[PDB]
Amino acid sequence: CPLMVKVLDAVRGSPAINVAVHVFRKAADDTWEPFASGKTSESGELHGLTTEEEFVEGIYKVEIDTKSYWKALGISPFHEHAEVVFTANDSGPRRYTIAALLSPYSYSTTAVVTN
Amino acid sequence: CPLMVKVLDAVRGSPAINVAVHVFRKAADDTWEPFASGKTSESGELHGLTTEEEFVEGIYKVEIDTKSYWKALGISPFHEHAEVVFTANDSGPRRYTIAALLSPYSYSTTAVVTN
Amino acid sequence: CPLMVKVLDAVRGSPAINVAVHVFRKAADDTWEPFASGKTSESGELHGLTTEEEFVEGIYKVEIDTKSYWKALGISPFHEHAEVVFTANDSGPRRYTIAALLSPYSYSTTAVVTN
Amino acid sequence: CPLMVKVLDAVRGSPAINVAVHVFRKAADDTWEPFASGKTSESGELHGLTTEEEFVEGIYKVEIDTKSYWKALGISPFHEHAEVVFTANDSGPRRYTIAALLSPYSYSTTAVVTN
Ligand SMILES: O=c1cc(-c2ccc(O)cc2)oc2cc(O)cc(O)c12
Ligand SMILES: O=c1cc(-c2ccc(O)cc2)oc2cc(O)cc(O)c12
Repeated sequence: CPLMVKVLDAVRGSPAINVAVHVFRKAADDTWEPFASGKTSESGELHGLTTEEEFVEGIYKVEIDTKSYWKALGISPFHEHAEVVFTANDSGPRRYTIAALLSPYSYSTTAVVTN
Repeated sequence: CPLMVKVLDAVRGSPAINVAVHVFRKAADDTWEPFASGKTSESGELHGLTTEEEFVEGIYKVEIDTKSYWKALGISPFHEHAEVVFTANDSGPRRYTIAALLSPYSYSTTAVVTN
Repeated sequence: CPLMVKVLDAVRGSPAINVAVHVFRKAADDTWEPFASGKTSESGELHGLTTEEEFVEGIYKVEIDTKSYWKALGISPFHEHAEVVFTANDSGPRRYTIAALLSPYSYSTTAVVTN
Repeated sequence: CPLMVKVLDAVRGSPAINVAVHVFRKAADDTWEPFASGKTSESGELHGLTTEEEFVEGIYKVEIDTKSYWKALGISPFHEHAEVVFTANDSGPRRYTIAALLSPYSYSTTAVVTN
C-alpha cells in the first residue's frame, strides 16, 4: 500500500485508537470524491487504504475525525476535524505516510515519503 | 477583530509574510461559502478579516495557502494548503487567533480562544 | 528586549500563564551559568529577561518549566521541562523570540529571529 | 528494549538518517551520566539503546544532535541540539518511544508510551 495514516495523542502520550479517517480524491469538477476510509488500529495506524493501481496522481484529502475522538475521551475539542490535502506525484518516492499529532486545540501533521 | 491569523516559517525562523488566507463559512445548504480573505503582513499576521457583527455562529474553514507561499519562494512543498475547520461562537462571541507554523513537508496549527 | 519567551497551552487553547523560565549561558569552563529567569504573564509572554548590553555572544539554554506548569494545574505530565539551546549573536545582535506550544506528553518550540 | 528514538525531517519529508543520539541518566549529584547512544537508521529509528534490566526509574535526557544533521544537508540551523528530559516511571506503560520532528528553526517532540 502506497498510503498509510498514523495518528498520535499528545495528551495521553499514546497512539490515537479507533479514529475515523476518510480519504477523498479531487474530481475534474473540483468536488471531493470518496476514495477510501477506515479506523486507526490499536497502534494508531491505518493500513491497506488503497493499492498502487488505484492510487494515481492527483489531489487527495485525508480527513481525520478528531472531534469524535476527543469527545469519546470526555474532552472538549476545538476543530471539527483535521484535514491534510496534498498532490500525489509519481516523480517522488512511492510510499506516503501521513502522520498527525493531536491536541484538543492544536494538531501537527507531516508527510514521510519513502521508497 | 474577532478573527486573526498568524503564520510562522520554521525554515527561516521568521514570520511567514504574504501568505494568502481564505475563510469560508458553511451555508444552510452545506456548501462552503466564501466569507473573507486576506494576506499576512510583514509581521506574519492577518488582521481585519471580519467584524463582530458579521462573524456570527457557524462552522468556519480557514484555508492557509501554504503551497502558493512556498512556491513563491522557489520551493516545491508537500501540502496544497492548511485547512483549519471549527465551530465558532457557540457559547457567545469569542476572539480567535489561528496560528500556523510552516515547513515544506509539515505544518502545525493551534487556536488561541479568548473572552 | 533582545530575548522574549512566549508559551501557549494546546489543551486549553490559551496562553500558558505563570510558566517559570530559567535562562543559562555556557561559561568559559563549559558549565551552565544562571543568566536570567522569570515567569510568563497573563498573555503567556515573558519580557524583560535581559538587556542588549548583557546579552552578549554565547550558547544559551532556555529552560521552560513545563512539569511545574502542568502539576500546578493538577496534571501529571511526561517531560521535566523543555530545553531550548542555541548560539546567540554570532553575526551581531539579534532579537530572539522563543515560542513553545505545550501538551502533557508533547511540546513544540520555534525561534523567531529578527534584525 | 524499553526505549526507542524516532526522528523525522519536516523539510524533506523523510526519516532523519544518521542522526547522533545520546542518552544520559541523572546521577545523585545532579550530573548527567552517559547511559547509551547511537545513530538513527535509514528509517530514522534508533533501537536497542538499553534493556529492561538497565532502564531503572529515574530522570533521563535524550540529546539529539540536530545541528550536525542540518549542516550535513547544507542547511543553517538554529539549535545546538534537541533535548528531551523525562522521568521513567514503572507505574506507567513499559515502552517509551521518544519521537522528534525537525525543522531548521523548530522542533516538536512527543512521547508514545505503550505496553
Ligand atoms: O502553532 C504554533 C503557534 C505558535 C505561535 C507563536 C507565536 C505567536 O505569537 C503565536 C503562535 O508557535 C508555535 C510553535 C511551535 O513550535 C509549534 C506551533 O504549532 C506553534
Ligand atoms: O506528525 C508526527 C508524526 C510522528 C510520527 C511518529 C512515529 C511514526 O512512526 C511516524 C510519525 O511523530 C511526530 C512527533 C511530533 O513531535 C510531532 C509530529 O507532528 C509528529
